[PDB]
Amino acid sequence: VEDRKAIEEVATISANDPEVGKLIADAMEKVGKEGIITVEESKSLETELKFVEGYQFDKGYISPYFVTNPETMEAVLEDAFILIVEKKVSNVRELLPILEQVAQTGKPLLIIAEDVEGEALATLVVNKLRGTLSVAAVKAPGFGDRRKEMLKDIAAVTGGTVISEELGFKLENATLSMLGRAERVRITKDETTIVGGKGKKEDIEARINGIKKELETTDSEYAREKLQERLAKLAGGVAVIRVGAATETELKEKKHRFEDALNATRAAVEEG
Amino acid sequence: AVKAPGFGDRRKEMLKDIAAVTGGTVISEELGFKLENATLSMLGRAERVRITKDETTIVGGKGKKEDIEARINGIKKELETTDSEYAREKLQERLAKLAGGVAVIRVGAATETELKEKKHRFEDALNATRAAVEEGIVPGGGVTLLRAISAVEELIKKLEGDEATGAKIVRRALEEPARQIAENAGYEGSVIVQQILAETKNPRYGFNAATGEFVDMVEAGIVDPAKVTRSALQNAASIGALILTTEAVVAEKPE
Amino acid sequence: AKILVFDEAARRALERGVNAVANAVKVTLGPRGRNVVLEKKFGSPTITKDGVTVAKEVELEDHLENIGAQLLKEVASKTNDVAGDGTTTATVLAQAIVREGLKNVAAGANPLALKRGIEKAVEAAVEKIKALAIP
Amino acid sequence: KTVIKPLGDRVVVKRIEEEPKTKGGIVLPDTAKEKPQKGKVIAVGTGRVLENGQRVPLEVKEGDIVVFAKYGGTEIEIDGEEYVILSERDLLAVLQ
Amino acid sequence: KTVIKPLGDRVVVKRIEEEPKTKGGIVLPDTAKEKPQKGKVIAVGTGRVLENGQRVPLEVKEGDIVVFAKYGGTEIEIDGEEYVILSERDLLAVLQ
Ligand SMILES: Nc1ncnc2c1ncn2[C@@H]1O[C@H](COP(=O)(O)OP(=O)(O)O)[C@@H](O)[C@H]1O
Ligand SMILES: [Mg+2]
Repeated sequence: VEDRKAIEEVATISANDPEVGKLIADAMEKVGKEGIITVEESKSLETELKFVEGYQFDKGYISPYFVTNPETMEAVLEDAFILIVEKKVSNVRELLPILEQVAQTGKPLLIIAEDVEGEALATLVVNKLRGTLSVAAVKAPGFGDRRKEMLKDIAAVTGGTVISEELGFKLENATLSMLGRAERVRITKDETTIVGGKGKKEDIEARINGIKKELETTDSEYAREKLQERLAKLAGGVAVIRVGAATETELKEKKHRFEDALNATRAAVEEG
Repeated sequence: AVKAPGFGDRRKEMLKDIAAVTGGTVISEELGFKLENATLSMLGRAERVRITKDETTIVGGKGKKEDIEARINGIKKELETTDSEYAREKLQERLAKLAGGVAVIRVGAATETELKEKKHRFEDALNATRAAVEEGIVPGGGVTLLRAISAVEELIKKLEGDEATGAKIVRRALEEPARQIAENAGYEGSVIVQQILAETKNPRYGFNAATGEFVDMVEAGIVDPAKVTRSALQNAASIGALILTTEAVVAEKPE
Repeated sequence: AKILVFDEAARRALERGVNAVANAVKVTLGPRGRNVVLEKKFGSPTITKDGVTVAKEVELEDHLENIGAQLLKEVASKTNDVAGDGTTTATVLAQAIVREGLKNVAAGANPLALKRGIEKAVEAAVEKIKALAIP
Repeated sequence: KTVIKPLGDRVVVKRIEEEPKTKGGIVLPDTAKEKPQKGKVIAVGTGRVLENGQRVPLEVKEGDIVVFAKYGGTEIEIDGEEYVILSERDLLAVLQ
Repeated sequence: KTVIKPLGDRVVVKRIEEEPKTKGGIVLPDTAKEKPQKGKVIAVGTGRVLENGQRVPLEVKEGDIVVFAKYGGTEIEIDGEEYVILSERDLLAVLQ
């Protein structure tokens, strides 16, 4: 297989639909053969192909005050720093040091901790408001040991350090050097998009390469999709087809055809 | 003294609503405020306040106009992401309260059984209204779908084989609604449908199954939310076409 | 698990139920009315002259006929709720309306219109009740 | 108007609220900042009667800035104003 | 600009963080290493008023490296800096 056409064909056939073979080709093209395509359940009667930026996760700001945009109710943060605590954060003292180190650096701050409650939060809010420092506190990525594993992912990609007993760190003892950075950070009411991570090639090319190696030994439909969902975020080139239909029954099948079309494409690239 | 409005994180968000409406400030224990350190500067102000054994009304809130709007467009730019219809009804009464516009029809009836249906009719009426505002209004009594026929007709002229047959299927189907309406009224489905499809000067021409007279459906006030019509047909044709592709069925062997 | 009954088949069934209950009840109506004996699970039975009490004990074996028995029971109780008396009278009036009406439906009458007329008729009737009320 | 008269070594300090901001300019929430460990003495008292009856004067002058372990020492208000009755032990140092 | 004035034999030490590594080169995690028991005195105070009016000067000069039982002695910050107000008892030795 060596081009957009060859792929559009394979997919059009496997799905027995030109349209489906088109989107699969479009996406596949603008994400490279090593890319990642995903099939989701749109809400409109129409199916849509959409691309994603960087590492994102369905978790947004713990409080609106963090907004950077009024109308959008979002929070963009150019070249922000990224703190990454594994445990909860409600005790202010532990924070203050980094909060200053950064406040003085006059750069946006994204705090990704298991949670941010009490005066710890209050300080962030208040200071955000009084133009002291531009922050945004986003709850833990996942849930359970799963997030503890994703925090190392968010780490890897951004180039920071998991503030947990493992890595051997302690909140107060933070640094403007122990965390990650980006190029932007969009945070809506319920979703975060850490655009342009700084983390390094090797650290991710092994954080994602280790999630794949364990995946080959997971036959659980649940654990199967969870490790492929992680292996997703950990990439920029991410396409997403949101399949639409008038009825559940029709949708479930339409959706299925796309999935078959992909499997075909994959196999096509592999053996020809 | 009166207990906060809602529960969970909604009475918290509502307190803010109340704030922006009165202009005061929320003594948010997680924003970093102490009740002791409160000031008249951070108090809500209003023209009047009524408190009944179980109700609280805040009249003439002195709130800042931008605060209310920003409090409002926050619910709006958020509803466009809410699914569970129940959550969309919660994030609605807020935006209603905030827009000082909440109407309430209290349906009465002599019996539970009658009431339960009477009540239901209202609810349907509303859903209709809502849809009417969204996508528009079209002539009722199935008339609008009958007018769709000529379109399918034109399409057929451009179609061949079984595909054209397919189109024809829709063509016929389109008459069902009109027919059944008339039929249940005590009239001849085919007959009425013919007279309607006959006068092709004004598409608003239809049968008033209630009076038994052909009229201008729109002028007669017999209209339907274009949204429902489009939906009904798209849904019908979605499952319908699927069935025609059945060639096998795997069911449970009878008990 | 379901059964779909239409037209007269359906109405007759319902009507049977309605009458089943109504006729057990009407036996009490008025000063010369007599008592119904309701069997109780353990003790001696209940010997009443009360409409709703009897009506509530009636349960028919046939699904459709039972549905009718229920609808009539509702007439009885809702009346007991709103006034505490006159349950028998409401039952009778219901039976009457159901037969004379079901007849007209069989004759081809539009039930919707029949309803409107019944409603209007009742209004006029109620108004006259008030009109004759003495404090 | 009334005057406070501490006893055996007890001083009477009037706490000082910390600045609204910090050294970084970080406006702290009224939930984050705790009770100050500072205050000015408004009334020193008789010195402490040692074991040989010798009243050693309080090393603190009536009006200095004092540093004490904020946790100890009784607190009271008088004519619309609250102060803290600390002992010498509680007094850790003075700010010059 | 503010200066600390310790009292009854109280000194004012400024902790010293232990090296990043150990005598072997093992970089310890900042969760393993505890609060230093070391620091330099930045302000000695009046000695301790003995039983017969005699104020014994503190055996520590204003600027020595002291070894103390890290657990005791109040701690406070001033103008962006935290120190420890220890007594003479808490002072165990001095490093020369
Ligand atoms: N002596 C009487 N002569 C005529 N009607 C009577 C007499 N006594 C009672 N009634 C009437 O009998 C009717 C209903 O009686 P009752 O058995 O108590 O039924 P219900 O449960 O409907 O109240 C009423 O219309 C009442 O006025
Ligand atoms: Mg196939």
